[PDB]
Amino acid sequence: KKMGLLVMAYGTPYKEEDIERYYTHIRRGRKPEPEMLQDLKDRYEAIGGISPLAQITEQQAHNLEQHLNEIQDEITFKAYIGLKHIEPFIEDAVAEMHKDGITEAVSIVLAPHFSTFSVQSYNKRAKEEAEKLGGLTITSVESWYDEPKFVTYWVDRVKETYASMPEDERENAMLIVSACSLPEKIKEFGDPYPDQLHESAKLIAEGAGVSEYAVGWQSEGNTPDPWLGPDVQDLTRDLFEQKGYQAFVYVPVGFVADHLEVLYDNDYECKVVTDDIGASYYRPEMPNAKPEFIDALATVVLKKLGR
Ligand SMILES: Cc1c2[nH]c(c1CCC(=O)O)/C=c1\[nH]/c(c(C)c1CCC(=O)O)=C\c1[nH]c(c(S(=O)(=O)O)c1C)/C=c1\[nH]/c(c(S(=O)(=O)O)c1C)=C\2
Ligand SMILES: [Mg+2]
Repeated sequence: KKMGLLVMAYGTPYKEEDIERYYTHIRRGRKPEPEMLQDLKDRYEAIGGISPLAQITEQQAHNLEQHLNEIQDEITFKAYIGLKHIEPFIEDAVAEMHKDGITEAVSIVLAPHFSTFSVQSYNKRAKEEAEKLGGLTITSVESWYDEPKFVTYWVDRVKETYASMPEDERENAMLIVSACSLPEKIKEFGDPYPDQLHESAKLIAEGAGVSEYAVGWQSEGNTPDPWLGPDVQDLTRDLFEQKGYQAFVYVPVGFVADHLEVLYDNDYECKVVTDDIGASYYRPEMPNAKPEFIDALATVVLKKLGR
């Protein structure tokens, strides 16, 4: 049995040549002004370049198809990447599947929390393009933050981080678990996105044994509408002022890979804030394409299919 494996993600530019069109796409067609563009470029430079980041999704999708075809023998999976904000787009991935003769696919988004703006939008764009082309069906994973193998990944890293600490810090530490902020209007549709982030943080804090943790949001866009808050920078400060913590540990659980939203908005922006206040900054390794994470994903996909 052959099945397409449609792996979807937000996307990151493969080359600097694409930073401009990437950002224009995110800004819903509004082209960056030259100084904004330069600012962006400088950020990617500071984190060591854009090229490494794109490759991680490629390796994630490839490892997942491989481990999927390794662990069972009734389905042969073939992976297709479809990205929201850069080529190959979701629609081009479905088009390729159809060309290769695929009639049934399973899709998964590389974002463990369901939202209307992210997961649902991707799943719908995929299904609508399958329907336009005819004779291809897609069953879509909606959320997987609660998969135990995925909780275990983050719990072990948090445990290792607290274990590595000075004794002084362990007893005066704060866990901040976060994901990408979205327009506050999502709550008009009862979007469970904020609740699922709360549940993630609890699952991970409790598995790690952590009584003190908070949920924050990051990497918000600039629009006239309110976005989900508090932002991690304001939360880190409010927390250092209701209780004066000495170490802050950041688990960007909404992100699966090293990209700008982590390497910059956490390791720079939040680290600017901890350094200032002389609390310590910790941020454990992102899952990227480590075996333990890909196994969790394979399990999510098989569970979805009824195995
Ligand atoms: C400048 C701009 C941005 N975003 C928009 C504008 C122009 C509209 C206006 O402000 O009047 C527009 C939208 N972004 C949206 C939505 C639903 C709109 C309205 C579209 C319309 O005009 O109908 C959603 C949205 N946006 C972003 C995401 S997320 O990454 O998935 O979280 C999502 C779901 C991301 C961003 N949007 C941004 C920026 S940035 O300030 O960094 O340049 C970012 C990082 C900026
Ligand atoms: Mg920002």
